[PDB]
Amino acid sequence: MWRLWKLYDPRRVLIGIFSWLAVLALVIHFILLSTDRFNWVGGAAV
Amino acid sequence: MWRLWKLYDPRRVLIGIFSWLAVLALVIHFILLSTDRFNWVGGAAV
Amino acid sequence: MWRLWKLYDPRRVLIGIFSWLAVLALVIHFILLSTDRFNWVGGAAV
Amino acid sequence: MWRLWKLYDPRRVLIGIFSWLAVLALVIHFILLSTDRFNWVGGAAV
Amino acid sequence: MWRMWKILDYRRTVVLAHVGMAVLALLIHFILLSTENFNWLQGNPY
Amino acid sequence: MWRMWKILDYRRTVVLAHVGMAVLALLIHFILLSTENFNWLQGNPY
Amino acid sequence: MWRMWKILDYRRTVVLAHVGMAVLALLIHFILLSTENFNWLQGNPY
Amino acid sequence: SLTGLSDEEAKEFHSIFMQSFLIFTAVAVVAHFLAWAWRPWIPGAEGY
Amino acid sequence: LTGLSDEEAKEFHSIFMQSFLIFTAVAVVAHFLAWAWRPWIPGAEGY
Amino acid sequence: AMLDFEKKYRVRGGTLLGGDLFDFWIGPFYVGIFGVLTAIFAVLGTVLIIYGASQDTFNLWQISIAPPDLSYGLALAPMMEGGLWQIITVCALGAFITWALRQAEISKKLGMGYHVPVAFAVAILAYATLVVFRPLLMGAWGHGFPYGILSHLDWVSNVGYQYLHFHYNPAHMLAVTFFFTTTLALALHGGLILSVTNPKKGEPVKTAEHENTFFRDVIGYSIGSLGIHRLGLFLALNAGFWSAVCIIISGPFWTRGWPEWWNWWLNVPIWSWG
Amino acid sequence: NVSDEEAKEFHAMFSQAFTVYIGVAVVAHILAWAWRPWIPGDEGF
Amino acid sequence: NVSDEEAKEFHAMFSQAFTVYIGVAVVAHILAWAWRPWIPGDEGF
Amino acid sequence: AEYQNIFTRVQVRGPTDPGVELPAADWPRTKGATHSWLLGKIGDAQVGPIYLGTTGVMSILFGIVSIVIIGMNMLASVDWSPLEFIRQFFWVALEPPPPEYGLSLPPLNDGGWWLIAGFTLTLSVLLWFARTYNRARALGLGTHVAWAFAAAIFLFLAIGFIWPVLMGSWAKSVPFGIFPHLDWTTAFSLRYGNLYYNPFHMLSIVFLFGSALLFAMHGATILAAGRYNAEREIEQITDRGTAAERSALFWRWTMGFNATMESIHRWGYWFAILCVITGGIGILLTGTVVENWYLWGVHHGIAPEYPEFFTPAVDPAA
Amino acid sequence: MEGTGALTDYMNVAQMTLYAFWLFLAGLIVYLRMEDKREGYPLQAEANENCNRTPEKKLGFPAPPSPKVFKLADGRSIQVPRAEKTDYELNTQLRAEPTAPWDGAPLEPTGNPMVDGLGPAAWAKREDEPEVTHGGKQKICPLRVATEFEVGMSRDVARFWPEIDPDPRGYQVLGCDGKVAGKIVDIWVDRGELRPMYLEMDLSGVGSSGDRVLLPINFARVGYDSKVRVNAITGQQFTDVPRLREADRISPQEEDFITGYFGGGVLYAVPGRTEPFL
Ligand code: BCL
Ligand code: BCL
Ligand code: BCL
Ligand code: BCL
Ligand SMILES: CC[C@H]1c2cc3[nH]c4c(c3C)C(=O)[C@H](C(=O)OC)c4c3nc(cc4[nH]c(cc(n2)[C@@H]1C)c(C(C)=O)c4C)[C@@H](C)[C@@H]3CCC(=O)OC/C=C(/C)CCC[C@H](C)CCC[C@H](C)CCCC(C)C
Ligand SMILES: CC[C@H]1c2cc3[nH]c4c(c3C)C(=O)[C@H](C(=O)OC)c4c3nc(cc4[nH]c(cc(n2)[C@@H]1C)c(C(C)=O)c4C)[C@@H](C)[C@@H]3CCC(=O)OC/C=C(/C)CCC[C@H](C)CCC[C@H](C)CCCC(C)C
Ligand SMILES: COC(C)(C)C/C=C/C(C)=C/C=C/C(C)=C/C=C/C(C)=C/C=C\C=C(C)\C=C\C=C(C)\C=C\C=C(C)\C=C\CC(C)(C)OC
Ligand SMILES: [Fe+3]
Ligand SMILES: [Mg+2]
Repeated sequence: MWRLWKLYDPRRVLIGIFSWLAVLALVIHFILLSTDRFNWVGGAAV
Repeated sequence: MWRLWKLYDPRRVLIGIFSWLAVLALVIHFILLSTDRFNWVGGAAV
Repeated sequence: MWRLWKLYDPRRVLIGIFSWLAVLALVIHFILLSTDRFNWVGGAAV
Repeated sequence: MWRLWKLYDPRRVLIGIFSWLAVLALVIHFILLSTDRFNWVGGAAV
Repeated sequence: MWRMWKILDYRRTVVLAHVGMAVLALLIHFILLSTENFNWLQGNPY
Repeated sequence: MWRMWKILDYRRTVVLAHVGMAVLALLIHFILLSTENFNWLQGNPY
Repeated sequence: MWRMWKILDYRRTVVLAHVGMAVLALLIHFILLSTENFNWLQGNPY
Repeated sequence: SLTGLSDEEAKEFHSIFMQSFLIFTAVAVVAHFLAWAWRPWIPGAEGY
Repeated sequence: LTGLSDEEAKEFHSIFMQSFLIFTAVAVVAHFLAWAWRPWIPGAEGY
Repeated sequence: AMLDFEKKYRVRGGTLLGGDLFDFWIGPFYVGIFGVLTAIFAVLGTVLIIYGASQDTFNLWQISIAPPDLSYGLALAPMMEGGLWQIITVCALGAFITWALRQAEISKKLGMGYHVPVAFAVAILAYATLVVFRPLLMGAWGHGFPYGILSHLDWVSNVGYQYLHFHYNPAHMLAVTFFFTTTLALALHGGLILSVTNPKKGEPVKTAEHENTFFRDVIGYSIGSLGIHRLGLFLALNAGFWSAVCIIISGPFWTRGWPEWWNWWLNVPIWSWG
Repeated sequence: NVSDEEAKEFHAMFSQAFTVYIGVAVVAHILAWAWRPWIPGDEGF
Repeated sequence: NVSDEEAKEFHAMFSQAFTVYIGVAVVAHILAWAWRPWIPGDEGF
Repeated sequence: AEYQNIFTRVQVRGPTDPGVELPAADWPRTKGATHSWLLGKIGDAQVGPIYLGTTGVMSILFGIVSIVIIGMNMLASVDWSPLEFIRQFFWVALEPPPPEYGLSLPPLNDGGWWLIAGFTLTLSVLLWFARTYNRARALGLGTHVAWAFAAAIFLFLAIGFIWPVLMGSWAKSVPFGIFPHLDWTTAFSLRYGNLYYNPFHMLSIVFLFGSALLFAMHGATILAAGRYNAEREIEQITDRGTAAERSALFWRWTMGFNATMESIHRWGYWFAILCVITGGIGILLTGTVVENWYLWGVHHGIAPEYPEFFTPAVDPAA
Repeated sequence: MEGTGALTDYMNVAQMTLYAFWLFLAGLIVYLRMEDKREGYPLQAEANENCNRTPEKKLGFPAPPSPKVFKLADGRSIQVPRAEKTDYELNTQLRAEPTAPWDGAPLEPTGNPMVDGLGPAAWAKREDEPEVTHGGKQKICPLRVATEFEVGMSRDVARFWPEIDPDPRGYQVLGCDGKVAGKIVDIWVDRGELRPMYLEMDLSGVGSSGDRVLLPINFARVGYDSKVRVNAITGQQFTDVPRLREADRISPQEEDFITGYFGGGVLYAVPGRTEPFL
């Protein structure tokens, strides 16, 4: 599996992964904010 | 009048005349189909 | 009429003929569908 | 003031002036027509 | 009148005739389909 | 008036005359068809 | 005032004068036609 | 001649052209006589 | 003229007609079945 | 008469049909077989339009050849009840298709690519969308637009308002953007070429290095002399293509108000915020 | 340019067609007037 | 450039095709007229 | 199977181009220029450098203030919610003053922010015109691009500034928003009776459609003649090659007439600016000298008359 | 009709403003049409086109404007339309014969139209001095003399995904019939547009390995299989592609010679290309 880094550029993999993490974390955090139950700053009641 | 063909190519006048006759025949047949009196397939009465 | 093939490429004639049949067959089939009598899949009753 | 004609082409200036005079004369004539008092063809009464 | 094939290329005319006749035949068949008395598919009383 | 053809090319004038008269002849025939008293196909009372 | 033709090209001016006067004459005739007191075709009371 | 046709070929084309025009016009005249016999296309003072 | 000898053109004109005949033969049969199902030429009274 | 360099180009061949029979020029026009066809279709359609004008009015703006009623469906209508429109429509389609096929022959005769006929086919596709594809999908030829200078403007108005706000059509938004962008690109390209070849009086004609430098100075990017013609064709053809898309989805694929189509955006779970 | 003979030859060709065309046009207009005159009076047609 | 012999040969093929096409068209029109005449009378069909 | 000249296959990268040297009074260009493979497929691959002068920088400052004012008002309109800002992105706007204020200065939250945003945006485009004008002069080019831009500004100023001033109220001007300014476009046509009947709107469409038509023709012609190096249009203008000859002959044989390599750009230039010039004039005419464009069309005999299809409605209050 | 904008009982401001633009537009169309006539005018009306049987010059409407003067950077002034380009066109004797004597009949080439310059093979009369950039360098030049240029816009793309960033040096050249004409030995680049203009290739497949010839990049299909396919001409016809006067420079006239030759193959490369589908 370490042969991946001879085949793939580590920088473009990490930039690709970090971009995916940045977008995914933002989308999930935003999705929770849109829901009444999981909007932590809205302070809704279960 | 035979000297007209020393000025105009026979082929180009034949195309010109046949195109004019084709267009003219279609227009008149179509114009007759528009009028009720001469719409033979329409079969209007006099 | 065998001399007709000395004047035309047989491949191009077949392409033209076959393309004409394809358009003709589709139009006639779709015309019959539009009719309230020959629409076979529509369950028309005479 | 005659030195002006060495700075600018006499033909170019005259065309510019004549076009300016033509457009201005049309505008003023139509401005008068728009007004009720100065419309000569309309025959208004003051 | 074999002389007509000196002025006009015969094999080029044959292709033109077939394409042209196809359009005319389709046009007339479609005209009859639009008519009440000659729509053989609809079969209105004569 | 044969001196006209030393000034105007006879060959191009004839073509210009035929096309121009074709438009005019069609135009006048269509003008009559627009009227009530001169549409021979409609045959309105005169 | 014949020095006007050393500054202005006479041949160009005459053509432009005819076109320009055609435009002006058509405009003024049409202005009179749009009025009620000077439309000679309609013949309104003056 | 700016067509290539000689005088005799210009006359030959004219003879067939005039003959073809006359035969075309003759069929047209027969067609119009049959058309007129069916329904005349010139209205009277009171119309059709 | 397109490159084709008399032998080849005559050979093509035999397969072409047989292909045309077979195509038309099936089409005629298909029209026999279609007519037996519902005729498409109406009478004076219609359908 | 011919251009002083035209003689060496007027050669034989390159036709798709007709060949030597129609391969000639009448004045500047190349004829070909499709030129005869496009002339026959054009005159026939125009004369039929003029006849339709004679039966209604000769006012140039008020001439209108209207399609049949929706009650006729896909059937051919009587001549004075939309049948004339149907005949002119097939004549116009024939005229347009033969026009592009004629350009293909001219392209081949000059050794040029077929970009012009293909780009024109996009316009033909848009027209065929209006009078064939959309009427077919909706099931009646009466959905086509009437053949009139001012009457077809009323058709565009009413069809646009059938969806209560046509500005909210997503494909229409994209197509308008391409239309606005291509005339911006045309003004830039037309101006840039003129600016280089017609510089401030006295200065010499500038080079391609000035062209790249100018637009990199203004906006920081220059697309090049080849890129701009690719971009111009791209923007114009997408304007044509997305115009066809916006009208083809109006009624066959969307029957409600176009603003309501954006309700999917308003209900995205990421940014519902409620 | 063209010679006097060629100009006269063209005009002879032109005069043949002009006479026939104007002759048919004149006859056509006489028939047309005999059918329905196109100049209305003060009360119309 | 086309010679008389091949022009006659082209006309020979054209004449054969034309008469076969004419024959079917004439027969088709006879059948169509027998089915329904397309020339209306004073009162129609 | 032929190269369609749609994407560049083989690319060559030299050193980044500093550009034609400017007179020793302009600001230095930026030092950041790169090459993009993706942009080299379509055209020139170099991105940057960009010139930042006095007018360029000032235009950005006015433009940023305009965008900040518009953006902050948009964000405040959705209660500072970035989620609601994304959700309502096409619907939010900076609204013009209500009609009660006329042409006077309205309060900030009642059209004042709109007027400030409109003023600074106008200044930025005016300074950008001067920036485009100066860049052409600095390189010794003609100012055709600047004057084409000035024609665009004329419609921008006619729609947003000149026509509202003629009408006597800022309320008639257009809001800074995506869907709201489409609503203004439609409400403009509804208010003044079907802007389809405005002749200058018709003409503006002629040149808008004619611009796309011309660029489709010219873009395809140059790409079709790209075999003969047609895209090198400057050389083809000063030294007519076979590409210019074939391009001219292609359209002459097609439609009887043709342009030159230089003259087709004049056609495209004037079609683009006439679209925007006639558009501006038509907007100035409506409301000022024409109330209802349809009734004006009826007055001039251009409105078609339709036969009866339904029972016409009668106004109950008539 | 009352209200603001009224000019008469019928005329109003919006109507007169429209007619003002019609006058401006008509004048503009005349100006644009005159700009269209600065190349190729006056028209040459050959003898068969007129009843007077003598060549004539036709202006058309609107008539062509006065000649335009271009100031060039090197220090020259060229008047458009150029005298020598027109003089060359009206003095050369085409190796083609019209199929019919009347005007508008197409020309039938007598010799080899690809090398004689008929139709798609035609070339324009252009200057024989190779172009230079604004700096002063040679404008179009091969990579060997222009060492600042490397093949491939992105090193990473050309290295790891070379299919979409190809380096066609060393590839094989295939004609329209699959004949292997030769091998690309160099790429010519334009210093003004930074693009490959030509692919220099030896004729090893159909001639000598030392004979160099230029293949225009727009006539070359650079595939993904280390092949360059030329649908324009036959592989054997590469031997007649016009040669450079100088081995390292190409002039605008030479560019027309080369692109003209390959363009001649659109109609004349193989028998049947000049014939219709049916
Ligand atoms: C209520 C009205 C609605 C609206 C309703 C519609 C409707 C309905 C339609 C559009 C369509 C369009 N709208 Mg909208 N639209 C509105 C407002 C706008 C605004 C604006 C500023 O507000 C703009 C810029 C547009 C722009 C557009 C374009 C995206 C598109 C028109 C271009 C096109 O169709 O190309 C296509 C080009 C053609 C079809 C031309 C065809 C060319 C043919 C093949 C060649 C003809 C040759 C000719 C006969 C030759 C003549 C003879 C010679 C001259 C001698 N709309 C308003 C909000 N809009 C149209 C569309 O996209 O459909 C495709 C359409 O149908
Ligand atoms: C026998 C071989 C040929 C033939 C050989 C010749 C020869 C030889 C000659 C003619 C000439 C003529 N032929 Mg011929 N002609 C033939 C058979 C016919 C037939 C027929 C049905 O049989 C007809 C109707 C005609 C008709 C004509 C006329 C066009 C013309 C004679 C009138 C004239 O002198 O015009 C003169 C009038 C003008 C020149 C005015 C030009 C009109 C311009 C174009 C302005 C019109 C504008 C228009 C109204 C615009 C429309 C409105 C739009 C809305 C804008 N010919 C056959 C096919 N014919 C003669 C000719 O053409 O001379 C000039 C001539 O010499
Ligand atoms: C096995 C051999 C080949 C074959 C070998 C030949 C040979 C050889 C010949 C023909 C010819 C013909 N063949 Mg064949 N043909 C075959 C089998 C057929 C079949 C069949 C179903 O079996 C049919 C129906 C036909 C039909 C035809 C006709 C097109 C033509 C004979 C009439 C004629 O003289 O045209 C002449 C009539 C015209 C030229 C009139 C042209 C009409 C113009 C073009 C009208 C166009 C305007 C248009 C309608 C406008 C539309 C506007 C609308 C509003 C849209 N062939 C097979 C496929 N055929 C002959 C021919 O075409 O010679 C010219 C000929 O020599
Ligand atoms: C229901 C809608 C109405 C309609 C209502 C209007 C109204 C209102 C107008 C138009 C206008 C136009 N209409 Mg309309 N229009 C209709 C239907 C159509 C149809 C169609 C097929 O149906 C079409 C093709 C058109 C097309 C057109 C154009 C001809 C014209 C716009 C030209 C333009 O490019 O402006 C776009 C270009 C500009 C506005 C100039 C841009 C230049 C400025 C400087 C850009 C600055 C950018 C800035 C710095 C960016 C940063 C800013 C910040 C980020 C905020 N309309 C129907 C009838 N239409 C306009 C016109 O000219 O009227 C005659 C106009 O005002
Ligand atoms: C798709 C991108 C754009 C585009 C591209 C484009 N157009 C093109 C081309 C290209 C690449 C050509 O090569 C071709 C050309 O040769 O241009 C000079 C053309 C062309 N685009 C034209 C027009 C045109 N293009 C338009 C639009 C566009 N063209 C797009 C915006 C429009 C619009 C939007 O309205 C018009 C009117 C022509 C100038 C020309 C094609 C001309 C042609 O085919 O003429 C044939 C001969 C005739 C006289 C036509 C007769 C047709 C019928 C028999 C009668 C009329 C029927 C019609 C339905 C009437 C409608 C009237 C009402 C709508 C008022
Ligand atoms: C002939 C009329 C057509 C036309 C022409 C036209 N437009 C033009 C031009 C021309 C000739 C130009 O020369 C000019 C231009 O620059 O073109 C490239 C322009 C232009 N047309 C534009 C837009 C435009 N044109 C339009 C329309 C049209 N343009 C017509 C169709 C439209 C429409 C349809 O609405 C728009 C939106 C601009 C792209 C440009 C004018 C640019 C301008 O005015 O700039 C100043 C304005 C601002 C708002 C300033 C913006 C500042 C930035 C937001 C700064 C960003 C922050 C920071 C500095 C970035 C770096 C970040 C750091 C973190 C590093
Ligand atoms: C919170 O956001 C941040 C800060 C993070 C950044 C985000 C910014 C965003 C998202 C900005 C979004 C902007 C958008 C979407 C803008 C949309 C703009 C559109 C579509 C505009 C369209 C048309 C608008 C027009 C035509 C406006 C014209 C207005 C004019 C011409 C105004 C002129 C006003 C003048 C000249 C004022 C003069 C003032 C005087 C002194 C004369 O008054 C007394
Ligand atoms: Fe260009
Ligand atoms: Mg709003």
